[PDB]
Amino acid sequence: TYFAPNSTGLRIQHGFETILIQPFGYDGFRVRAWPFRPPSGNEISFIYDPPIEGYEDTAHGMSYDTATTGTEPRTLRNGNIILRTTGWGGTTAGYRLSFYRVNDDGSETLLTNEYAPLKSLNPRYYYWPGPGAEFSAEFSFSATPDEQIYGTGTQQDHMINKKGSVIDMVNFNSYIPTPVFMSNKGYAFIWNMPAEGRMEFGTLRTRFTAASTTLVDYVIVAAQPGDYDTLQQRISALTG
Amino acid sequence: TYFAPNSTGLRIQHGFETILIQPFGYDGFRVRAWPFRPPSGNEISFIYDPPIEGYEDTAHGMSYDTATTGTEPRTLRNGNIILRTTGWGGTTAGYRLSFYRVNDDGSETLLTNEYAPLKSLNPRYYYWPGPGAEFSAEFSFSATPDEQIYGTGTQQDHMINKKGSVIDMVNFNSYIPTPVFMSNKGYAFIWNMPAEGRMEFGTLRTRFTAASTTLVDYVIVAAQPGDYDTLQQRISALTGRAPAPPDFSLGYIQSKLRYENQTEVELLAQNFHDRNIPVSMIVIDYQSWAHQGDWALDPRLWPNVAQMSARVKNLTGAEMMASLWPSVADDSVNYAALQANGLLSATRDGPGTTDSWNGSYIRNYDSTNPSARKFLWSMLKKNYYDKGIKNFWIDQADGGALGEAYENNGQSTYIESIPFTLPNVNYAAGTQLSVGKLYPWAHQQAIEEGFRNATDTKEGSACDHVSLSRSGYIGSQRFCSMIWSGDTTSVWDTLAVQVASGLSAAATGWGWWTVDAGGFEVDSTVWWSGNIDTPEYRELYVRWLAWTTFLPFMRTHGSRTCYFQDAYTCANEPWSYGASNTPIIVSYIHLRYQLGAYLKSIFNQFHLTGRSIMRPLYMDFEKTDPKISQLVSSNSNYTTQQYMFGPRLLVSPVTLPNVTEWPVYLPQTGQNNTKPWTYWWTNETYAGGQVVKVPAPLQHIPVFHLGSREELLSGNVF
Ligand SMILES: *[C@@H]1O[C@H](CO)[C@@H](O[C@@H]2O[C@H](CO)[C@@H](O[C@@H]3O[C@H](CO[C@H]4O[C@H](CO[C@H]5O[C@H](CO)[C@@H](O)[C@H](O)[C@@H]5O[C@H]5O[C@H](CO)[C@@H](O)[C@H](O)[C@@H]5O)[C@@H](O)[C@H](O[C@H]5O[C@H](CO)[C@@H](O)[C@H](O)[C@@H]5O)[C@@H]4O)[C@@H](O)[C@H](O[C@H]4O[C@H](CO)[C@@H](O)[C@H](O)[C@@H]4O[C@H]4O[C@H](CO)[C@@H](O)[C@H](O)[C@@H]4O[C@H]4O[C@H](CO)[C@@H](O)[C@H](O)[C@@H]4O)[C@@H]3O)[C@H](O)[C@H]2NC(C)=O)[C@H](O)[C@H]1NC(C)=O
Ligand SMILES: *[C@@H]1O[C@H](CO)[C@@H](O[C@@H]2O[C@H](CO)[C@@H](O[C@@H]3O[C@H](CO[C@H]4O[C@H](CO[C@H]5O[C@H](CO)[C@@H](O)[C@H](O)[C@@H]5O[C@H]5O[C@H](CO)[C@@H](O)[C@H](O)[C@@H]5O)[C@@H](O)[C@H](O[C@H]5O[C@H](CO)[C@@H](O)[C@H](O)[C@@H]5O)[C@@H]4O)[C@@H](O)[C@H](O[C@H]4O[C@H](CO)[C@@H](O)[C@H](O)[C@@H]4O[C@H]4O[C@H](CO)[C@@H](O)[C@H](O)[C@@H]4O[C@H]4O[C@H](CO)[C@@H](O)[C@H](O)[C@@H]4O)[C@@H]3O)[C@H](O)[C@H]2NC(C)=O)[C@H](O)[C@H]1NC(C)=O
Ligand SMILES: *[C@@H]1O[C@H](CO)[C@@H](O[C@@H]2O[C@H](CO)[C@@H](O[C@@H]3O[C@H](CO[C@H]4O[C@H](CO[C@H]5O[C@H](CO)[C@@H](O)[C@H](O)[C@@H]5O)[C@@H](O)[C@H](O[C@H]5O[C@H](CO)[C@@H](O)[C@H](O)[C@@H]5O)[C@@H]4O)[C@@H](O)[C@H](O[C@H]4O[C@H](CO)[C@@H](O)[C@H](O)[C@@H]4O[C@H]4O[C@H](CO)[C@@H](O)[C@H](O)[C@@H]4O[C@H]4O[C@H](CO)[C@@H](O)[C@H](O)[C@@H]4O)[C@@H]3O)[C@H](O)[C@H]2NC(C)=O)[C@H](O)[C@H]1NC(C)=O
Ligand SMILES: *[C@@H]1O[C@H](CO)[C@@H](O[C@@H]2O[C@H](CO)[C@@H](O[C@@H]3O[C@H](CO[C@H]4O[C@H](CO)[C@@H](O)[C@H](O)[C@@H]4O)[C@@H](O)[C@H](O[C@H]4O[C@H](CO)[C@@H](O)[C@H](O)[C@@H]4O[C@H]4O[C@H](CO)[C@@H](O)[C@H](O)[C@@H]4O)[C@@H]3O)[C@H](O)[C@H]2NC(C)=O)[C@H](O)[C@H]1NC(C)=O
Ligand SMILES: OC[C@H]1O[C@@H](O[C@H]2[C@@H](OC[C@H]3O[C@@H](O[C@H]4[C@H](O)[C@@H](O)[C@H](O)O[C@@H]4CO)[C@H](O)[C@@H](O)[C@@H]3O[C@@H]3O[C@H](CO)[C@@H](O)[C@H](O)[C@H]3O)OC[C@@H](O)[C@@H]2O)[C@H](O)[C@@H](O)[C@H]1O
Ligand SMILES: OC[C@H]1O[C@@H](O[C@H]2[C@H](O)[C@@H](O)[C@H](O[C@H]3[C@H](O)[C@@H](O)[C@H](O)O[C@@H]3CO)O[C@@H]2CO[C@H]2OC[C@@H](O)[C@H](O)[C@H]2O)[C@H](O)[C@@H](O)[C@@H]1O
Ligand SMILES: *[C@@H]1O[C@H](CO)[C@@H](O)[C@H](O)[C@H]1NC(C)=O
Ligand SMILES: *[C@@H]1O[C@H](CO)[C@@H](O)[C@H](O)[C@H]1NC(C)=O
Ligand SMILES: *[C@@H]1O[C@H](CO)[C@@H](O)[C@H](O)[C@H]1NC(C)=O
Ligand SMILES: *[C@@H]1O[C@H](CO)[C@@H](O)[C@H](O)[C@H]1NC(C)=O
Ligand SMILES: *[C@@H]1O[C@H](CO)[C@@H](O)[C@H](O)[C@H]1NC(C)=O
Ligand SMILES: O[C@@H]1[C@@H](O)[C@@H](O)OC[C@H]1O
Repeated sequence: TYFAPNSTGLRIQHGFETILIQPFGYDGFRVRAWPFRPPSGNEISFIYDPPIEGYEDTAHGMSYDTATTGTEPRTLRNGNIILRTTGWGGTTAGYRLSFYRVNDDGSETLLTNEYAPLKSLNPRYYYWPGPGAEFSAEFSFSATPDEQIYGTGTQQDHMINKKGSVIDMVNFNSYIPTPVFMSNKGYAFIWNMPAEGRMEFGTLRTRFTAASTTLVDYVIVAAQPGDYDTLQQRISALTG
Repeated sequence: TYFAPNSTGLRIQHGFETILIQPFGYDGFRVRAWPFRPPSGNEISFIYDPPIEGYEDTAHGMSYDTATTGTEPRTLRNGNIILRTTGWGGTTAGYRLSFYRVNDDGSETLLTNEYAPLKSLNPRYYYWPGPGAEFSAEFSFSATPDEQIYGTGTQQDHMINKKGSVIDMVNFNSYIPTPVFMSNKGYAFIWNMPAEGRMEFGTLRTRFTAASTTLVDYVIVAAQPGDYDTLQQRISALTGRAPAPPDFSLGYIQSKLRYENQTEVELLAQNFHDRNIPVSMIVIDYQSWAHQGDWALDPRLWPNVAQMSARVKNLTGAEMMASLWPSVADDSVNYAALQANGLLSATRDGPGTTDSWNGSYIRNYDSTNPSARKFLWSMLKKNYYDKGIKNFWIDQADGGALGEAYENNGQSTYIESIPFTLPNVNYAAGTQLSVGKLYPWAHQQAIEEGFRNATDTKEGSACDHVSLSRSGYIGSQRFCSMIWSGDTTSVWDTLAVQVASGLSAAATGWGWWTVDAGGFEVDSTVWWSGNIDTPEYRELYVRWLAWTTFLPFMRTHGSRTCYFQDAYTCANEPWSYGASNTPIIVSYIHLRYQLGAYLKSIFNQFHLTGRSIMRPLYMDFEKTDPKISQLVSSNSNYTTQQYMFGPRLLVSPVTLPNVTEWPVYLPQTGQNNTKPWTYWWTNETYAGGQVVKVPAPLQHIPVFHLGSREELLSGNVF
């Protein structure tokens, strides 16, 4: 009785950047974005395709069902997670991402969306520091002051709630920063990137950065609140 | 009886860098090298695998037979070229490359090796400027002081020997640097790289650089000395064999800046018809659109273009050509769609504008984006091809900026002279520094794909239509596309320098080359420059127009000035240069059509073997005439301003005013007991190996011919 998806993925052409959102595993979406040049195909990934456990029969790859330029809003549902493409500001469009969970009582809860209030930097920011095509990436997502962040690897901070902390993604003795975290809102998030960077768990914005990359890749999975054993069931099905 | 190779390739592991050397085509080796990270496989290559013609049955790919760390020397032979891996200094190893040719007499000759004397930088130098893995590359090869370099693309330098010159690989108006050259030592070299960089043809070292890349790739091919026709046969087999041109394109091409509305074009065809003067193609220049990026004629001045093209073909039978620029402005009807679908290049920060023109800042469309190439053809086929204009003038597509070596085009010369840095823009295939040299090549490809799609024809087969391009790159000869020398000044010195540019293009592999008859721009320091009403420029134009008769394509064009005007711009028609000059101009138009069999025959041999159409003197008389070797090294006027147009004609334009005698050097052919050179206008025969002063009135261009005239007019010359 699983709410299987009706689309293999959505590919948005937003100017020079392409965003490929695909249903991935149970109650999960996989988002990939790149400016100008398509993925080489030799990028390093830490997630399984298809997931170790999920609704799928075969791997997704780059497959998608619908292509748009993001002029109009769209909606895609997989399991209990729903994606809603929207505009920025008062506009009605479909180049901004937002993720909801369908609760047991029929209502919906906003897990997170791309941090794009009226006056703010682009939630998918690209910057070219070198003469080549490799770029640095800064992706921003909304957050609430009451949110709680669990995981993010190991660190001697004497805290299990990582909210309000910045975690640099550079390894050294006793410090293994890993961008895999659970939120008490009922969702988990995987920044599937091997590049060094930064984890910002701010009061109103969650931001991940990549020092140098050719492709941004993350996965978001939803679960009913308080049910952390399912979140870990989904994370392990994605990463091992 | 070809000396086939015994190994599919050698892969050397020299520290963190991998070098893959493979036999490639006849008498050729292909070398690829990369540090740390293996090739993505999506690098841009301009050579064919397998070569169009060679010993191979299938493509090589990354295949190799032997793997080593280069501790010991090895040897590999393919055809008459031999590779010998050696050490550096007195060491005995196998991580340095050296290339020899096996001569006919059994001996060997060193073509070149990696420049690695005892004290020197690494001949394969890598440098990482950014935080990522992309690197800059500097590859150095040995050279001798006596060496001669031919090719390297086009440039207004008045030289065919490029030795001692540095050639920057950045495109702008009249400057198409292309790293394909022949050496008089008997070898050719292709730097198969789309990145911007540098060509150093120094006294003792040849060096190529790449600003940003993930893989170095070059090909070296050997040939017996003096045998340049084989070198061009190998280069064309590696980078492309030209198609056969449509017969109409070999005629008289009328153009100017500019025919402004439809009725002016229709009266032009009426004039050719009423005067019974033949014309094969009528060209419409730029600024004929409503907005930059509309890619359609402005209906306010071209109301019914299907009727215009049909009327032109009804009066003269001529085809039509229209101009398009790669720039897109915000006022364009296509601007929103081009922006939304990511079909525009952009500077990597700021608004994204790449240059300016027509009082607006613009963005160039992305010719490297396949979707953008389709978008642009959908416009050209809708508004031109399906309306009788089936030939296209792809102007100002050098890449990066809008066709010039300065930014802020169209503005004051003071502002243009301010050293604003040329833009390292974002493309779909890379950046300007990493893949920029691809832009004009992919722009030609956009129309080639459209031409071949409409006619259901394969690339390389006979062309139905052509395109006129001002830039290109390695293997551009594979397209139904002709290159012209760009914006030149209408003075005497310019006419002399254009010859050497076309001869350098021939050594690069480009046969479809031409100029603007009479120059393009007015020289402000020469009062009569470009004035069709002054006798001074009338003399220059008739000399220039006569030369275009003996070029791969005869086309007149320019931005003239005048004392009397009856149109949007000053005229450039065969009857616009004085009553006394009209019969002179029309005679060369008729002579051009009389040479049709000769033209179609020599264009066919260029299609089969890469047989150069306009030929520098070293290709036919280096084996014979001993004095030609030095006349090329010194860049004498006898070799930079004379050439063989086909196998039988020897042409030498008059590049000075007020001249009735012209000194032409007739090369030696190998038979001292004969007089093989026949002057065209007097039918007098001369012996080879001397300079002769022939009668050169204003109506006669100095031209000699081998064999009988009636045979060369028949076409049976091969
Ligand atoms: C004391 O201090 C306190 C702070 O410490 C302070 O609290 C702050 O108060 C303000 C106002 O009270 C709060 O601001 C609001 O925040 C809301 C939540 O925002 C987030 O989530 C939404 C998505 O929300 C949808 O789904 C959830 C869950 O399912 C629902 O609960 C929601 O109702 C909503 O549902 C709709 O849309 C869904 C999807 O389409 C549908 O499924 C569903 O059916 C509903 O139609 C995100 O969009 C937000 O993202 C935005 O901001 C983030 C981060 O900044 C950006 O990253 C992102 O890009 C976006 O910009 C966000 O994540 C907002 O929903 C709420 O928005 C309303 O008002 C603002 C003006 O302030 C409007 O601009 C906005 O359009 C919203 O207006 C509509 O609804 C209002 C009333 O509800 C109507 O009056 C109005 O007409 C309009 O109607 C629209 O929808 C109607 C629904 O039917 C429809 O009828 C109409 O026709 C029309 O379309 C607002 O921003 C803020 O969060 C508090 N902060 C904190 C920390 O608590 C407090 O006020 C102080 N007290 C005092 C006395 O001073
Ligand atoms: C006036 O001013 C003039 C300048 O304006 C000035 O002229 C300069 O003079 C000097 C000396 O006269 C010249 O220097 C020489 O250059 C030679 C050519 O160098 C290039 O090519 C070689 C490869 O050459 C091979 O193949 C060709 C063609 O097939 C043959 O002709 C060669 O003989 C040679 O063949 C051998 O090896 C082949 C492959 O294995 C075999 O197939 C073949 O059978 C042969 O065995 C390249 O290697 C060179 O590359 C090097 O330098 C470049 C550029 O700098 C680097 O990029 C690269 O990394 C290399 O470092 C180069 O491209 C050289 O061959 C010659 O070398 C000899 O002497 C030097 C010392 O100076 C030794 O270090 C070197 O090892 C050589 O020595 C051997 O041979 C000599 C005599 O021939 C012996 O005495 C010695 O024992 C040694 O013997 C070796 O081989 C013997 C062969 O049998 C063997 O018997 C022995 O057992 C032993 O193994 C030298 O460098 C220079 O070019 C002139 N410059 C100009 C512009 O002309 C002039 O002198 C001035 N006059 C006066 C009076 O002052
Ligand atoms: C950036 O680039 C853009 C383009 O890429 C640049 O834009 C262009 O600039 C060029 C010139 O710089 C312009 O050419 C001029 O265009 C005008 C306008 O022509 C049009 O509009 C006319 C009238 O329109 C009005 O009425 C109509 C009624 O329907 C109405 O709809 C409309 O709303 C408006 O109210 C039309 O009549 C005219 O159409 C006619 O001709 C067409 C041609 O074949 C034909 O199709 C039509 O059937 C119709 O017959 C057209 O749509 C032209 O007027 C102008 O031409 C004059 O000047 C040029 C020299 O520039 C000259 O060669 C011409 O002969 C002509 O000259 C007459 O008037 C002169 C007075 O100025 C006079 O001196 C001349 O003698 C001549 O007049 C008289 O005598 C002669 C002979 O004795 C006789 O032939 C005449 O009939 C007359 O009796 C140019 O073509 C482009 O239009 C313009 N393009 C765009 C899109 O804007 C831009 O400048 C650049 N910007 C920057 C910053 O660099
Ligand atoms: C679409 O395209 C067509 C074709 O180009 C175009 O038609 C033509 O426009 C041009 C330019 O506007 C016209 O040329 C002008 O005609 C006028 C008047 O010509 C008449 O009278 C003469 C007398 O002999 C007849 O021969 C002729 O047939 C006409 O009936 C001329 O006055 C114009 O010339 C002058 O100015 C020029 C500079 O712009 C000077 O170089 C030239 O010397 C002329 O100037 C001086 O002349 C006199 C000196 O003695 C004196 O009057 C002044 O000092 C003056 O400065 C020019 O020749 C041409 O006739 C049009 N042709 C046709 C068939 O109509 C359309 O207009 C165009 N449509 C568009 C753009 O919408
Ligand atoms: O560049 C804008 C700037 O031009 C100033 O002109 C200077 C410039 O001329 C180049 C220009 O010549 C046109 O022909 C002119 C000729 O220059 C004049 O001498 C003559 O009297 O008139 C003719 C035609 O009216 C050509 O038609 C133009 O193509 C050429 O311009 C170049 O245009 C190409 C594209 O077509 C573009 O890519 C180049 O960037 C551009 O330079 O240079 C020579 C100087 O002597 C001139 O002064 C002008 O004064 C100024 O107002 C401004 O318009
Ligand atoms: O020769 C050296 C000197 O030449 C100057 O040019 C002269 C020409 O020598 C002369 O042929 C020319 O003749 C024009 C005549 O002006 C015109 O009325 C007629 O219709 O056409 C004739 C041939 O085309 O005059 C020019 C002068 O040109 C201009 O600049 C000077 C100014 O005084 C005049 O009014 C202008 O026309 C060169 O100018 C000068 O640089 C040379 O050193
Ligand atoms: C799939 O379902 C979504 C609702 O979540 C709907 O918006 C979309 O149109 C549907 N697509 C198809 C092909 O049924
Ligand atoms: C191939 O021939 C070369 C000589 O050029 C020799 O060095 C090599 O050992 C040969 N390899 C094989 C497999 O015969
Ligand atoms: C072209 O059509 C015209 C009628 O407009 C006719 O008089 C003429 O004979 C035709 N010529 C050709 C070559 O078809
Ligand atoms: C050429 O491309 C068109 C689409 O633009 C396609 O329909 C057609 O099959 C292709 N081939 C030919 C011969 O038209
Ligand atoms: C030269 O010979 C050709 C024929 O080959 C002839 O047409 C021409 O008139 C001759 N020129 C003379 C006699 O000056
Ligand atoms: O041929 C010219 C071209 O080189 C450029 O200047 O655009 C205008 C054309 O007339």
